[PDB]
Amino acid sequence: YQPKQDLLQNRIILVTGASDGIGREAALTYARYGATVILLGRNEEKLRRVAQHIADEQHVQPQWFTLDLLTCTAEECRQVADRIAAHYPRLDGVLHNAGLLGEIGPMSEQDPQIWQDVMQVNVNATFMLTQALLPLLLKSDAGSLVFTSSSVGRQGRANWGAYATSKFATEGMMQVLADEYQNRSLRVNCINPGGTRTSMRASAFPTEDPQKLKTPADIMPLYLWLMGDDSRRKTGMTFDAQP
Amino acid sequence: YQPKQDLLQNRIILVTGASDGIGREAALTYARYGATVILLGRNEEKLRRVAQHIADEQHVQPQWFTLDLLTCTAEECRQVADRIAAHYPRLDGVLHNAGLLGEIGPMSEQDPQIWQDVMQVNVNATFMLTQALLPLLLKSDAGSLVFTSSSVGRQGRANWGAYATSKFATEGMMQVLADEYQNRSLRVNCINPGGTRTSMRASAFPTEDPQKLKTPADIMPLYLWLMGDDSRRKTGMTFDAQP
Ligand SMILES: [Mg+2]
Ligand SMILES: [Mg+2]
Ligand SMILES: [Mg+2]
Ligand SMILES: [Mg+2]
Repeated sequence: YQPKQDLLQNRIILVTGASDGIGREAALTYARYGATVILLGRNEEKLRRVAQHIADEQHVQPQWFTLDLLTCTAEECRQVADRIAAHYPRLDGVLHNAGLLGEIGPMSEQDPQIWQDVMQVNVNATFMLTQALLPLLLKSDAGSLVFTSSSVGRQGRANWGAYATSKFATEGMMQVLADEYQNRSLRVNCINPGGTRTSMRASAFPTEDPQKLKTPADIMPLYLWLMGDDSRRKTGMTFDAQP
Repeated sequence: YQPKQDLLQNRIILVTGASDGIGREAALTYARYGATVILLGRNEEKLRRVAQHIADEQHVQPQWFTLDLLTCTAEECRQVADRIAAHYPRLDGVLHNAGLLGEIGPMSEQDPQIWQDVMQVNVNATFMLTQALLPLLLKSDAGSLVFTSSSVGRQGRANWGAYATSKFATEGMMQVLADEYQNRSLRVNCINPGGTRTSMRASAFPTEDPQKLKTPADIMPLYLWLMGDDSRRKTGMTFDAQP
């Protein structure tokens, strides 16, 4: 997939987990294809840095929001949606890249509190944030809501504990949303980045040589395709960046 | 499936949600096929009634435990496992029938608090209880751990919100567990009861005529098959009571 440089021109896209890794890559890449990108993350100064990088390249500084998905309330999610609604007439896209890995190890050992934290970030807060942004998404001529999945969201595997559970939940919640919007202007889908050179991947696989992995840059074609009009007939699906 | 009347003779099986509906049916039916049944539920007097019914038929009163999955802690789950361990040398089976439906309606409207409650009962507390009982399950010559799923745990559908999300999570968590135990003495699987004559079904489908549905009694063959040795080679699977 090699789209024109103005695929996303004027499309307003919110990118969560934007501080580093695949989230930062997608924010940069979406801005480079003409998007008006809105960044969301945990750390204010780390967001400022990504936004400044886009400003250095596009010459308009992206707006950012700090939101801690672990601790956020429904009302805090509504505050973000209210703040976006005050600056923009619509969202054309929402890419959820934020996620917590939690503990890798056997179910006999999984820490209950960490397990609850994984569910809270990956499922409940991602839901709460989504719900607050649905009205803005429906203002798009062709809105696109994307969740982050994993191969362990399709087939559970030993030691993947809360993470795998939360990615199965993410496929389910994506399928509910996609069915509810199916004949309307909003499409909803998941992306499995596959093994990619990130700190999360290295934490799970400390022996692996990350230099043998594709980078976040390498996997961008799929991320671009789901936000652009070439994917507009596709909803309810889960895609592998590296099949 | 028509097994001998002593299929489950002397097998010690914990049944959650045992106060009414499919949970109460399975507790009765397991006792009738020779099981030593342990009941778990919310209401003490409702449990006493089911246990008394089994005592009236088998002449030994089942032990019961009150546990509120909505509010229970890891330590409360460990207290149950400790109390079972003090009376019994093993668990031969654990059937999780407890579940919360939460709200049926569109994702734009799902109440966040109810959504969190559904996740807490159907996923996190069911996990916590499971983890606390794994050592007792491993003492069985052929232990069987069964989760309750739904057709909306395999394919998401409009208006199924937190419930569908939590049943996808339940398939994932069942697949992790099944992979971790695959070459050991514990098998792990899900059951989808299908549309059955219960208060949960009627709440979701108020127009439907429940008298046209199979009862919990009708769907028991599968519940019996998964606790008996005829299923001992099957793990990681999700079964429909009514295909
Ligand atoms: Mg390391
Ligand atoms: Mg267009
Ligand atoms: Mg009613
Ligand atoms: Mg036997």
